[PDB]
Amino acid sequence: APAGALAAVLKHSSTLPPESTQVRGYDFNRGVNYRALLEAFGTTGFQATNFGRAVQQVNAMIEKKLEPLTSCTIFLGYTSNLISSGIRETIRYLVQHNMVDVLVTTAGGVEEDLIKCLAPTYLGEFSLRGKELRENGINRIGNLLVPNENYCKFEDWLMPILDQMVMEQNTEGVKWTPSKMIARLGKEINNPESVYYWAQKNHIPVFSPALTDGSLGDMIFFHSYKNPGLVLDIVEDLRLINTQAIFAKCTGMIILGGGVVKHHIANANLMRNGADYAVYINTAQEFDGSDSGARPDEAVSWGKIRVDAQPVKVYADASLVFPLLVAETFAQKMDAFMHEKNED
Amino acid sequence: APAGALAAVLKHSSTLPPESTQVRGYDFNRGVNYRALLEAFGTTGFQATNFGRAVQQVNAMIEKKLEPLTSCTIFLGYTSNLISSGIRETIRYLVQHNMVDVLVTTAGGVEEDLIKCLAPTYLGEFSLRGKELRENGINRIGNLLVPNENYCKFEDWLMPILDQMVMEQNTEGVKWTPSKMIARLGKEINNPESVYYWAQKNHIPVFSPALTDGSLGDMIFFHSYKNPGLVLDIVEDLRLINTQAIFAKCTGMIILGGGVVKHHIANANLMRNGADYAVYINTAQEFDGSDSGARPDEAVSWGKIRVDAQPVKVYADASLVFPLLVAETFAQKMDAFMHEKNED
Amino acid sequence: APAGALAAVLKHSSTLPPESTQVRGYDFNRGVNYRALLEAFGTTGFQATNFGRAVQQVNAMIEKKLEPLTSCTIFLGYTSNLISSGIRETIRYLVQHNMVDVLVTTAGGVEEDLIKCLAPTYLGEFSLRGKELRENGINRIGNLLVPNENYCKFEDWLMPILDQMVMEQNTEGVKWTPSKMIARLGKEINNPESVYYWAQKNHIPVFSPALTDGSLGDMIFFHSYKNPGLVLDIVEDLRLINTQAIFAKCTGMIILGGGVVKHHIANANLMRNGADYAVYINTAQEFDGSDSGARPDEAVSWGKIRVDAQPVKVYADASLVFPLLVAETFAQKMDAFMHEKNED
Amino acid sequence: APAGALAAVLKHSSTLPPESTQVRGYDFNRGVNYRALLEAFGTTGFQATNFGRAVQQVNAMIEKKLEPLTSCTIFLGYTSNLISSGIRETIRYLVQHNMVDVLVTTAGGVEEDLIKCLAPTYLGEFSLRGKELRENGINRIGNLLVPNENYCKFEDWLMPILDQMVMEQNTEGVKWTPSKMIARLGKEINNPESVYYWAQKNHIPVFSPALTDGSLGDMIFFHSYKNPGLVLDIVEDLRLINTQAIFAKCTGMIILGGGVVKHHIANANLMRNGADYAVYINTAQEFDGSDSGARPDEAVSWGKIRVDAQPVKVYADASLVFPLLVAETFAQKMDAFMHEKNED
Ligand SMILES: NC(=O)c1ccc[n+]([C@@H]2O[C@H](COP(=O)([O-])OP(=O)(O)OC[C@H]3O[C@@H](n4cnc5c(N)ncnc54)[C@H](O)[C@@H]3O)[C@@H](O)[C@H]2O)c1
Ligand SMILES: NC(=O)c1ccc[n+]([C@@H]2O[C@H](COP(=O)([O-])OP(=O)(O)OC[C@H]3O[C@@H](n4cnc5c(N)ncnc54)[C@H](O)[C@@H]3O)[C@@H](O)[C@H]2O)c1
Ligand SMILES: NC(=O)c1ccc[n+]([C@@H]2O[C@H](COP(=O)([O-])OP(=O)(O)OC[C@H]3O[C@@H](n4cnc5c(N)ncnc54)[C@H](O)[C@@H]3O)[C@@H](O)[C@H]2O)c1
Ligand SMILES: NC(=O)c1ccc[n+]([C@@H]2O[C@H](COP(=O)([O-])OP(=O)(O)OC[C@H]3O[C@@H](n4cnc5c(N)ncnc54)[C@H](O)[C@@H]3O)[C@@H](O)[C@H]2O)c1
Repeated sequence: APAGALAAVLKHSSTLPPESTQVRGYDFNRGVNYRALLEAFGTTGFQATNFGRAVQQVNAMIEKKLEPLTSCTIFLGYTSNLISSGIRETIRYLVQHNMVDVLVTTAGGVEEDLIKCLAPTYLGEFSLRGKELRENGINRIGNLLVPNENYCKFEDWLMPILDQMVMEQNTEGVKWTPSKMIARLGKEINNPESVYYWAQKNHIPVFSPALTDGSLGDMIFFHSYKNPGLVLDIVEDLRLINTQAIFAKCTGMIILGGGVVKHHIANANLMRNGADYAVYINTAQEFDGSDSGARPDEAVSWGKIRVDAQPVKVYADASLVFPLLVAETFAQKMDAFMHEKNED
Repeated sequence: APAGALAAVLKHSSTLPPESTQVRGYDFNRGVNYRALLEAFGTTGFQATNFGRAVQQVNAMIEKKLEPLTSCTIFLGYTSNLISSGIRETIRYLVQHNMVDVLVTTAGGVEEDLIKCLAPTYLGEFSLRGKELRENGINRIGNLLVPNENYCKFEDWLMPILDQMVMEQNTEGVKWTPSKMIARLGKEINNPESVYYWAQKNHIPVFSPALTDGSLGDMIFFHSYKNPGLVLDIVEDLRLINTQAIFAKCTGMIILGGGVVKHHIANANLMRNGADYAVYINTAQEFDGSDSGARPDEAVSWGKIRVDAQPVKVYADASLVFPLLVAETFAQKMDAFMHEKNED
Repeated sequence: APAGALAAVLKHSSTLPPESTQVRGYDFNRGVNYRALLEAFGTTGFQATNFGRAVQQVNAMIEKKLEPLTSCTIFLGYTSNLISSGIRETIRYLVQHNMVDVLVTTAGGVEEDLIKCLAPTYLGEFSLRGKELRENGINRIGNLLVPNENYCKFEDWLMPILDQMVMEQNTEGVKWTPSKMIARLGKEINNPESVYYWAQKNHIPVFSPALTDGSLGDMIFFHSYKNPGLVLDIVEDLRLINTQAIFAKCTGMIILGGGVVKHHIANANLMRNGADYAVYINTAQEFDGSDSGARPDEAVSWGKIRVDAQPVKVYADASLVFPLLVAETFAQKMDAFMHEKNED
Repeated sequence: APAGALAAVLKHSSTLPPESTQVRGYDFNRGVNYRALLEAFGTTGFQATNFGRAVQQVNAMIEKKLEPLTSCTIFLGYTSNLISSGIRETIRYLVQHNMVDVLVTTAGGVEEDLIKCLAPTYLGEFSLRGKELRENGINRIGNLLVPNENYCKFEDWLMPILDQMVMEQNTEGVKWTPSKMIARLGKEINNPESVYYWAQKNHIPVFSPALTDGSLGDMIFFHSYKNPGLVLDIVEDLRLINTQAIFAKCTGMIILGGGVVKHHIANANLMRNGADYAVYINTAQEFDGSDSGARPDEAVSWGKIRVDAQPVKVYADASLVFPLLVAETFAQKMDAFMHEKNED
């Protein structure tokens, strides 16, 4: 056998350092111990390991937070479609129990939470044809379906509130911004199944710079014809979110998906020289030079994440991962949260 | 041989209809005929075919447009990172020659165009480490590098303009919105290498609902301390873009990337019951239920694209595809555009 | 407000049919009921729903199978890297308990199972640099590390077996094929942590057409110098796998990843006019025209999946999903499997 | 304005080194200079830059090669679907002009080249439904269509050759392997539109370890019933490809797609301690720990690519990129290749 070929393939190696963790997956011969099965992800490799790490990093934020400012200001960001999904329940739970501090989502993430209190979203298929669906008035979101009548009901619900908002603006001197509007819609919906009803109740601000990009915008638009004048200033909202990071004793970022939501939270944290913790769960890739697909390490170069931080990105659809992440972090600490509220 | 196995594999088929196009790639034995090579993409299959179709659909918008309203209002949308890239040149060219009608980009897409007139962006590597880059003040965007001193120069340039903007607001009664601001920055830069200098010159509105999500926002934020009061209303901008679609004789959508940009243009077109043409070039996928990754057919179900339209999505990085698309469409019709301006 | 704009956005819709399932996510207010949490995935949307469906379809195969042929011949296919990961444990479990009938993996999927009995694989990072790793003799697989000394130990272990294999070929008249070789390596390893030790014990054939593409191949190659003559015929293996599908009373396909593995199983099932069940968990996409990324519906057009079947593809990294899928299917039916073996 | 916020955002940076290349895209004001437009990709950023680099690295292999061994042994690997596409023409061109040295493709990549000489492949749509297509006997490959009658014609063509192959094996003592078989099919087809007709003519070996995974396999399978005995040994083929790398004065790897093809070529090059050049064009991603999606740097850690080499991966669909890459490399050097053949 050729010497050079042998030497290249049979290259010797020393042993790995003692601290080295072995790849080992869950052993079903033990039966189904879910907690152990979930912890086993950490040593399974690839994204499972990243999920194992995410759990560890979210638990660090929490522990830190449990040490009105708190010991750690957690920013929760999520894309609109995630509110279209069942993750709406997951998010509402965190908000309901005051487990997070700031929320940021896109227009869809706001409106669809309120509309779900008016009518449901249904399961459909990615393959459903647009033409046939349009002829029936059915809007498709992935493999989900939103009957257009939901938006017609949304209008009936929203319009009178918009009458009042423009009224307050012009007589009571109210300066509306996306966050202020969202807090108002949340109080109006007055439904415990709503994320914004709880955010409003627990004084958790919700930022959404492009609140006009969706149904709410459609309604504001049509309403402006009979009632012009409504102003939504995004500048004051910039101030609000930014000072939230600046005056934080410590920060953690939990971001599902990318886009404006991901960037907005990271930019707020740049104001304090970087977030202390960061866990992302998104499907975007770096190859196209996009922000959405950028690895956390890129954020480090900008100063958005502390150089000493240990950000974690799980490359996966958050509809499958977020509830598992919550099961092993926030849901395990319920009693701990209640404790700080003097309820346990 | 088993009868059932044979029947299943050797299933007979009739011939395909006459109109059937054969898969055939460019034959280099002809030498390098670029135009023929590019047209050959249409019969190459996969995304090449989609590129072939995109060329056909963009040429349809144009031809239609060449029949102040025009015969076809073209909406050009692109993500921020694409302005970070060399596609800035491509986009400026279209805008400079009044080849498109409405532009929509995110905060980064605005600011980075102006900053590139102050200092350049450099080539780097995706692999460059955040820590080391941060210690040197270098911001990483994909495999591109933006020295932080660019932003320090941006501040020096921008601040005095912001002084004037708040001044005009409070004495001249100016109501600022993202589009109005962008048009002003474009006039101020006063540089032919700028996309917004030309947009401003050719009266092409630029919408960006979340203009606060970036450096401009950073600057507005800091500036608000010495000079509070600046208001950026996104509502009037909703009206402007929406009526652009509503009063269009016909519309075409050319969108690079996804996010707010993609959704905002499609929602404006919903106002007229759908765009007549739509060509997208983005890397997003549908599996996660995201808007960005949604196939054009999903837009059809919403009414954003006409049922009779023939939208085309090229799954590719637009930095590699957009200049080819422009070479075969807009760039081939230069004389035709000049003609309508009475210059040829 | 413009009539046409209103009509387009406020389009009425009838209600969805009664059979319509509402999107609803798990409610953590119930505490952490893992089983309920996992079932809730079905109504969460996007890939979670696809996971919910996958569970249903894998449970259908099983139930059917529990009605030497069995009532349903299950083909389990997986890529090499999945054996590098902790999914090696998951796969061994299924094989150990005779829960599946045919296995198909690539060269890496075979060799790395045996080597893990000689030395472990470690956790590393995707970011680890090739140069530095090579200078230390460490091979990188994703965020996993395989010290090259593992392969040096592999050689010491394998060589004497190869001496015997060529010997048997030439004196005992043995006709070697990948499956026969794999069964032999499995008996030789004689370790209960091995997938192939169990496959061999439970008479579960393992197909791997390109068994030469890896370390085993490296070793066969070097060994052929001192001992030429070894022949690995892939034709007889084609016959074996094909008749497995042809003479099956019913078939189900569980495929993790794509490539040869995915195609080989689907082609075997074409021999019986299609698989009755098919569940895939892979990250590939259709846009590039690849087999790996092809949706199950494409397989239907070929006759690889029955038109009446209900294939399910979960777009996700199987290291995170496969153990959950096993927890809710095979692991829930342990007693049922033991029953058919007259052990419960 | 908060001092800490200012300092974090307005962090100063020194200038980048002189050797720093500025991001600048093609300027269409110059008109359409295709060559310049293509070179401009190098400074456009993201994958365009990677394409610019790919061109540079493929031109380096060539130049080196132009200095029966040659000064650089180029391995060309491509997935099956790429032969289904128009890239079949591109590949045949390189092979026809003896521009590459070794080819490696999967079963589909072999058979579909031959079948295209019997009947064409057509353009279809990714959206075409499997059921309806199956009822008509039409096989779908991405947005391409292969009427099943093509395979029925394939059988008529192939069978008599298989009769002869088994005959030669048993009387003439021929030891068949995938490469030997492919060379024979190539001579039999006797058509200049065929990749394998030319490979056979120019003595360019074609490796395909899993040649049984497709139609050829289907035919071998059925044929084995009337004529059993055919043996396809993959071991000798391992030797052939491996020594090709071992005895090369220098090597370059051009790989389209991933899977067995990509790994097989890289493993052959490990035998000489690594390839000197490597250019990949594939859509796979690293997150799932797959080989296909592994960055070239991972190959460096294994010793498959020389530490001093400069591998390049273009993240894109090769149907759109490969013809451009060929236009700027091989096609520009036609006269140079003819020269070494004493024809110019
Ligand atoms: N339901 C909807 O999708 C909906 C409804 C109304 C309006 N809109 C508008 O669309 C625009 C764009 O939407 P967006 O900014 O929320 O993001 P998006 O939906 O466009 O997604 C941005 C990125 O987030 C990631 N992502 C999405 N879903 C994910 C998931 N399930 N798991 C992991 N990663 C995921 C993807 O990588 C994607 O590239 C917004 O302005 C929004 O208001 C969307
Ligand atoms: N240069 C930057 O990336 C930059 C700079 C400053 C601020 N920001 C902010 O980041 C936020 C998100 O950025 P965004 O909304 O512009 O989008 P994004 O960069 O987050 O990308 C959204 C989607 O567009 C697609 N995409 C991106 N590049 C593409 C390309 N090269 N070719 C084809 N498809 C492509 C991807 O699929 C991605 O999922 C914005 O609010 C923005 O202002 C970004
Ligand atoms: N550990 C290794 O990666 C390894 C080791 C030795 C040899 N090899 C060789 O590499 C060649 C290619 O490997 P392969 O055919 O096994 O496939 P691959 O690893 O190249 O992957 C093929 C496709 O499977 C999918 N996939 C991979 N991991 C997945 C996961 N974690 N979850 C969901 N989907 C996933 C991806 O979509 C990918 O496009 C083979 O011939 C093999 O023997 C690989
Ligand atoms: N036409 C076909 O697809 C076809 C036909 C018959 C048999 N098969 C069989 O399918 C099995 C798998 O096919 P394969 O190994 O050739 O690979 P594949 O088609 O499964 O693809 C493997 C990886 O290559 C990449 N890839 C594919 N097309 C690409 C492109 N257009 N541009 C850039 N990257 C691309 C993808 O990332 C994919 O993950 C093989 O054994 C093969 O014989 C395929």
